Order: sequence, then structure tokens, then C-alpha cells
Amino acid sequence: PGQFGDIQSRTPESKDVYANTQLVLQRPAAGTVHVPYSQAPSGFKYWL
Amino acid sequence: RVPKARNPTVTYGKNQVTMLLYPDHPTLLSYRNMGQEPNYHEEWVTHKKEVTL
Amino acid sequence: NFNVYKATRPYLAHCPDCGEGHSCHSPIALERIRNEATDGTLKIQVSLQIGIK
Amino acid sequence: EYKTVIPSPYVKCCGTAECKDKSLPDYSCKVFTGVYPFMWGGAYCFCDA
Amino acid sequence: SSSLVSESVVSLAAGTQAVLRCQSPRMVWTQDRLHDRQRVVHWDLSGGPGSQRRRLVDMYSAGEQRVYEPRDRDRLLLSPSAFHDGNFSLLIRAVDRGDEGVYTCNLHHHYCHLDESLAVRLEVTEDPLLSRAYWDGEKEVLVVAHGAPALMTCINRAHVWTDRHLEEAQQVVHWDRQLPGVSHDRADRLLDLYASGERRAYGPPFLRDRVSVNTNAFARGDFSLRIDELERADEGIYSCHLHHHYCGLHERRVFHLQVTEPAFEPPSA
Amino acid sequence: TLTVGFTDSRKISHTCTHPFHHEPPVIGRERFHSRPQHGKELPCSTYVQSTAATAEEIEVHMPPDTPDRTLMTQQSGNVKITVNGQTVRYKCNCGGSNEGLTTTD
Amino acid sequence: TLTVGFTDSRKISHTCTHPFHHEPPVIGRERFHSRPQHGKELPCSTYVQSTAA
Ligand SMILES: *[C@@H]1O[C@H](CO)[C@@H](O)[C@H](O)[C@H]1NC(C)=O
Repeated sequence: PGQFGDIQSRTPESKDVYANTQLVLQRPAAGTVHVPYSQAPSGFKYWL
Repeated sequence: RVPKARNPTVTYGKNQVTMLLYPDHPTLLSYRNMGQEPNYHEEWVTHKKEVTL
Repeated sequence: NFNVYKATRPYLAHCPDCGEGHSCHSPIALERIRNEATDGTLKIQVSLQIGIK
Repeated sequence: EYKTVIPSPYVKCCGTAECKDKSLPDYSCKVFTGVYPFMWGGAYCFCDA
Repeated sequence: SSSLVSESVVSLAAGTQAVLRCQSPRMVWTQDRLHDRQRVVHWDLSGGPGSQRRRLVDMYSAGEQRVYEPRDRDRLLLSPSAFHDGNFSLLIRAVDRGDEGVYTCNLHHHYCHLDESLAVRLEVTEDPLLSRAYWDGEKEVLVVAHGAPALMTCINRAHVWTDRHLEEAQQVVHWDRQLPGVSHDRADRLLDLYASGERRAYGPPFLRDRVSVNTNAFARGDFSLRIDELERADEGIYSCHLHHHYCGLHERRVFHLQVTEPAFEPPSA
Repeated sequence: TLTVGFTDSRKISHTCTHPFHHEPPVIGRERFHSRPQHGKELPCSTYVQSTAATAEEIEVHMPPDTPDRTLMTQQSGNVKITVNGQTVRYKCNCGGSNEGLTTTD
Repeated sequence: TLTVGFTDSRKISHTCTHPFHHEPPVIGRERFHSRPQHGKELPCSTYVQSTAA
């Protein structure tokens, strides 16, 4: 997670894919309807 | 209100840790012991750094 | 002639700042923002719709 | 680049929701108790806790 | 000078956990100031008991009036600064025969969730000498000549409706305790619940460890105190006080807590 | 940070903002500002204005419920349910039909 | 800086400026910019819209 290769597919049109992105959900805040989540940012977009 | 921050990723090792950390804006970091000395250090961080402890 | 909005409405939401610091229920609470085009073009999913009367 | 698909949260008013085990990459499910969500006209759920 | 809401005596057994119920839908609020200063004016038109009412025009506070019929645009007018002096009167430029019926002026404040309305029956004649304005005992009736303008007065100069500071910022709920034999006013403060969420408890640790309210108390308008491991020092007269100084809401609930009657208790009132 | 704003037909302006760190990605080897009249040509990725687009899809389905408390007035100790021409579900815990969904008053 | 300004009845834009080094302070340990949705709650000091002072 957070490194180059967090998401890997075999071909540009491969329908199945391997992913290790570390999704951890946190408890939502009082009286607000939303889905807060914690996520390691894109290894590719920061790697560049 | 104030933001929280993104929980970082940790890698482990014999008697040591290595913490890979992801900021978005200038954020602080601090670390210390729990013994007779605090051995205190702290650091401002702005980019996707990893540290060893 | 591009009538792909036969089942549409504005979909009002809850923005963390309507101005004046504190949060509000706005019509323009942007839900998604993608910037992967390397020429700096920000692509924003806005809660309302345009064009169709 | 990855895309985090997050659908609309299932708010079960006056009941307890149940997670279904799917086969999806980094599939995450969590049931939070004691939610009191607010819409335009007050609480969306009739029950308080 | 606080109005009583409901009064009960509560008897429960020693060793159990007390639940002191204090609930109010009119105390619901959240940390945010999401459109708190929002009022609405709306005029409705009806035609007796056997017809269906239609909303004609509405307007938000600090905003402009919305008309539903395109013909009636620029014809049915409110003062755009109606909310500054409480002059919610409606000027209709020219009346016709289709406008006959009872018009109701509705003011509503979304924070206090108050609504207030009065009716005026409009009847359109052809002769101007039959035109009069009178009070039938419970509503105003306006007789108007055809094509003349009609100013239907709706004035409510109460502080909640006028344009003034209109920001609460300090609603507080108080939990009080009047010990057995101990007279009131010198009662020990037990709990202060501020609209911001902060609570203030007083007293030695033996008392503070047992008194709590759920963290979303004002969010759900339920201020029931849950007291674990009931001791004799918990018996007494409790009072839940909701104070909204601005909206003129000052209510309290009073509880005579006695320790007796485990399953045989008669729940009072 | 980012902000969108527009003004209603009742002439009320509304601005929704969001904390987002917009940072332009560098192209080439010069942290420039605005492209000049005399440039070298490097490939890059932008958005195009194609309307009928294939395989980028969102799930459209039914809304949830619309709660409101402003549509309830005291008709001398009663609950008048104004609907304004729609379908509304009521719920309480007193005498009579303590739950149900009406359509008109 | 700080610049105030208004326009006259006789269509003259008056604009008065002043030097004022404005840096709003941090709250907690995160140099953020605006209010997010998710975030902790820390006490700060604001003003009010009242006149009866
Ligand atoms: C209310 O406003 C109207 C104009 O919109 C004005 O003619 C009328 O005199 C006002 N009411 C009072 C009591 O002054």
C-alpha cells in the first residue's frame, strides 16, 4: 500500500485485477449522512 | 472543527519500526519514549516521507 | 438529440462550508473531483444539473 | 490509477444491518450502531438509538 | 418563571440503574449553524371545507418571493424587506372574480419549528360602495371592488420574526437536585448541558462518577440521565430545565425520585 | 482549495467550497506558468468535449425518503398533514392510526 | 494587506488600504486551510453578530 504497484492488472483490458490499497473505514460523525474513509493515496499519482 | 489525518502505513522489524507516512498539507509528527528520559523529538512534514524509529 | 436525462433532478446535498465557516445543505455540494488529465483540467461532479430546463 | 467506488450507505432505521461477504478487492463493510442522521426536516429515522 | 412540561414521581429499587427521562423534539439541534436563521412566509388559498388547498406563494427569510402561477407574477407582491419590521402584508395589484376565497398568512420559523397563521376571506364585488373590511369574530373579511388593489395586512412584530441579531448561541439544559428535607434555590447544581455540547458537573468524585447523559442528547432531544449503581444520595427532586432565552422557551420537568417498589411501582401521571 | 458558486433566481448567492490540494503536474523540465508563443511540442493528456461517451457509468435508481416537519400544524390539538400534492408517510405513538402513508390532507 | 472600498452615489469608487500582516493561527498541529467534513473538535475563539454589547 502506498507504493508503486498497489493495483496490478495483467493486460489493459483484463477484467480481473489485484489490489492492495489499505481501505480502512472510520465511524461517521454525529448526525451527518456520509461515508468517511481512510485511504493510502495513489502510489502512481504521487510516484510521478 | 479541525481535520483528522490519514492513518499511515507501518512496516515492522526486529526491535524497530519503519513508518511510511502520507500528508496532504503541512502536518506535525512527534515521538518519545516512556522511561526516565522522554528523548523527545518532533518534526514538520509536507511530503510522502518514510521514517525509521 | 442527446436526451440522456429523461429521469433526472437536482440532488441537493450537505456541503461542509456554505460560506461563513460553518456547513450547510447546498445545491452545489460537489461530490467527486478528478484531475488525472495532466494538463490541469479539473473535472468536477456537481450535485445539480445544467442545460436541461 | 485506482477508483474508490463507495455506494450509498445503507441506513437501517430501527434495525440492525447485516454485511454480506462478497469477493471484491479490498471489500470493506462495517455496521455502526446508534446513528441519528439528519436531513432537511430532522432525523431521517424515527427511532433515536 | 419556567413552564412545567410534565410532572412525575419515580420509584425504583436500590442496586438498579436509574433512567431519568427528559425528552423534547423542540430541543433538537446540532453543532452546526446550518440555516438556523431561516423563516418562511407563505400565503395559501382555500375555498371552503370541500375544496383542496393550493400553496400560492412562499418566501425564505432574507430572500425573494416565489410565485407558482406565471400570470400572477409581478401581480402578487410582498415587501422584499418584510422581515425587517414584521410587515408581511400582501399587496395584490388587481383582483378578479377567480380570486374569491379565504387566504391564510402563514409564518414559520424552522429553528423553533413555530407556525402561526391567520385567515382573511376575500370577496370581489362589482360595486365599490359594498367594499368593507370587518372582523367576523375570528378572522378578517375583506370585500374588494373588482380590479382594485388589496393590501391584506399580516403584521407580527414578535422578536423572533423581525430582523435583529437572531442568533441563539446559549440554549442550556440544567439538571438540578433538591435533596430530601433541603429546600429549593440552594439546590446543588448537578449537570449543565450547553447547546455547544459541553457539560459541567459539580461535586465530589462519588457523585460525578455516576451521572451521565448520552453524548447526542441535544442532537436527539433526549436528555435522560442514566445513573449506574444507585445510591441513597441520588434520591431527591430532579429538574430538567430547557432554556431558550431568545425564543422565550423556558420549560422544566420535575422528578420525585424515591427508592422503593422494584416491580410493583405505580408510574405517576 | 476549491469553491463553486452560483446565484439563484431569488438572487441569493451560494458558495460550496472543499479542501482540495490542486497542484499542477510538471510537464517537461521547466516549472513555467503560461505556455508561450514559441514552444517545443511535448505530448500530454487533456479532456475533450465529447458528449455521447462510452463506458464511464453511474448507477441511477430511486431516491430515499424526504422527511420534513414544517408540514404539520395544530388544528386545535390535532395534526394536520399538508402534503402539497405528493405522497407522505406519517408516524407516531398516540391514538388513532399511529402510522400510515397518506396522499392528501 | 487590507483594502476596504465602496462606490459613491456619484459613481466614485473610494478605496482605502492599510498594511496588516494577517496570519490566522493554527488550531491543533495541522496547517490546514478550510473545514473538512470529517474532523475533530477543538475550542477556538470567534465573534458574534450581536449589537447589544
Ligand atoms: C407595509 O408595507 C406596505 C408597502 O409594502 C405599506 O404600504 C404599509 O404601510 C406597511 N404597513 C405599515 C403598518 O406601515
